[PDB]
Amino acid sequence: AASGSALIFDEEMSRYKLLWTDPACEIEVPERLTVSYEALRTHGLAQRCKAVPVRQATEQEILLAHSEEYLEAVKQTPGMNVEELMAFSKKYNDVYFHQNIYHCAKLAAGATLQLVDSVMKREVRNGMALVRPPGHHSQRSAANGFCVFNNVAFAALYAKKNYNLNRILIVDWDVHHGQGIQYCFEEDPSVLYFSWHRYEHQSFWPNLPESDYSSVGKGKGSGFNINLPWNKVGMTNSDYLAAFFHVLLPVAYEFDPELVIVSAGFDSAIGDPEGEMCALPEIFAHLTHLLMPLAAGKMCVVLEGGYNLTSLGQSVCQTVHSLLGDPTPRISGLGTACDSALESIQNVRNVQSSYWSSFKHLAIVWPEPLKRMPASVRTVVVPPPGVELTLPKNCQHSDISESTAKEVQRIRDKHFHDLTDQNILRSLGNIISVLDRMMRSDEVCNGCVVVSDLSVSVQCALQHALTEPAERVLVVYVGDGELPVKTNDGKVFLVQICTKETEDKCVNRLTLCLREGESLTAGFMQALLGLILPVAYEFNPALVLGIVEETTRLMRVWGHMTCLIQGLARGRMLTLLQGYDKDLLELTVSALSGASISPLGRAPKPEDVEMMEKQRQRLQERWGLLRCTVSESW
Ligand SMILES: [N][C][C][C][N][C][C][C][C][C][B+]([O])([O])[O]
Ligand SMILES: [K+]
Ligand SMILES: [K+]
Ligand SMILES: [Zn+2]
Repeated sequence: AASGSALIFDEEMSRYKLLWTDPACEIEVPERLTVSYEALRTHGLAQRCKAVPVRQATEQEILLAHSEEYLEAVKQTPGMNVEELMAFSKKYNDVYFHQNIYHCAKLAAGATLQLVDSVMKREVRNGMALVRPPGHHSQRSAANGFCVFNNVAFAALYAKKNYNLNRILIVDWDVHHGQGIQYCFEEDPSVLYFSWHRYEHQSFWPNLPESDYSSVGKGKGSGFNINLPWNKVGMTNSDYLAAFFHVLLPVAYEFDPELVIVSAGFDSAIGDPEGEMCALPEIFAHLTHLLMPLAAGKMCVVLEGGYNLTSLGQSVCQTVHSLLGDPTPRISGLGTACDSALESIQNVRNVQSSYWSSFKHLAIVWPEPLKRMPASVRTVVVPPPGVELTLPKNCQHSDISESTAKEVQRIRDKHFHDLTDQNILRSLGNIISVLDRMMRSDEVCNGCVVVSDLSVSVQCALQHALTEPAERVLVVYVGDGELPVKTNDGKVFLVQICTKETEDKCVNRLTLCLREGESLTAGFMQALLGLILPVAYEFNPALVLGIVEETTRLMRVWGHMTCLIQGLARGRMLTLLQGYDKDLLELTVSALSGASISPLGRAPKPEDVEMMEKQRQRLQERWGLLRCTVSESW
């Protein structure tokens, strides 16, 4: 029922700045705020987001994560001259104070709480706050690393108290370690904290042993703190997505959070002087997109770092774009993570194996991003004739025109001479016309068509896709038969989920024979996050073809599959379901349209996880993004 996204911002938070020479804080400028908000307005994104006003965080809220002694000291900074602010700032590590910074710090915190209440009251689906100062270095009795009050720490504690939540996920993709957040929830198993960060074997600020992968949390909350230390600069999109597919997402989906909060620092993006990483601004479109199936989309993005003003504006727009549900950009050039990334991926999964099921079995210029825009109508639905269905506001039906109708006639005489059934012939007329509207017309994004004959339906859908043209087509098929899909020219990759064990010799095919049982859904999510998504992302298809046979435990997982796989091919996925299932049809259309996805809530069987790692053994040499260990030098 929730809909819309909140952009919380105020130009007042850009009215404090550094007043003395200090190279350790020159980069933290108020223009960070003004540049990103105007980039949002230039690209029409701010106008599409509900503008919730900012608040001052009350004293009682500040005390949720900070001591009275520290709050009292900061409260005295508006009365200091610059000499007294200099002396106050040198008592902390890499942070300056301003006559207005206490004022803005309360606003940055209140803005985060305004976002939390807007999302938890269902007044919006999600949102982002553009705050300054940052927060994730702030500690209970200390300002640290440009941070005065831990904004993200407030949101989790605030959401814990006023909405009695049991599970909150904090994802810190800033290039720095959010040690303030880790310290505050170290023993809290209700707030699962994840942060990747430039570590460089503890030689990069803040130079803490606790920033390493060793720190899994303390006491009752052990295994609820996950650090992924980057030990080399120049991390790429492949490293960031390997981090998601093989660490964060497996843990995040077993945790099943009731709310997601993102410490969104964009100093991890290309060209940032502080992070010195190499991920493109488009990567945050996918980091955002891959998280939105969690907690029914309840996601609050809070700004932290990001200092290259061009790199910063581009990354902000890519995040709000995916927040609004716009199609994701195709990511080209994906491959294996570097050896150093694979080394830290390896170590985190090993130490976390005591706590998380998906691991237990182990025991400077760049191009400007292409324009992103929602389709005129996102999803087109073709139910059987005479079946009227209630459809969301961005979903239509079908009206085959003369030229499309002649194409099915040409196809019939060539490959289907005996095909006389006029019901199949209408399905092929729709398949072509919606594919025509998805690929070339750009007015439609995706679509879903109910079919009668599976064999004929797949050929026309796939063959008409390749000549339109579609450089690559990923085919995801839930069924047991064989399909008219040739997988040798490197143009097609086939994912098959079946009930019969089968051997695969082609390295462009991935068959998963998952054991039938209660285990089915937990094992499917592991193969989705750890095998299907990494391969599909490296493949970079131009189109996704979903096929479901009539012979039903797909209901639980098919929604997240449809939502997550829409990160590929700019979200242009056409689904063919054999036979009419009102619930199944309404589920895919709901997921294809960009609606909220209902959550899941065990652990899989070793018979299945072994089948999956053998698939990984068989394919990771070709598809390096599958790798979760360092390759062995011969
Ligand atoms: N170029 C010199 C900066 C060095 N001082 C530490 C940076 C703290 C980072 C804060 B944040 O990016 O997490 O917001
Ligand atoms: K981080
Ligand atoms: K924790
Ligand atoms: Zn940072």
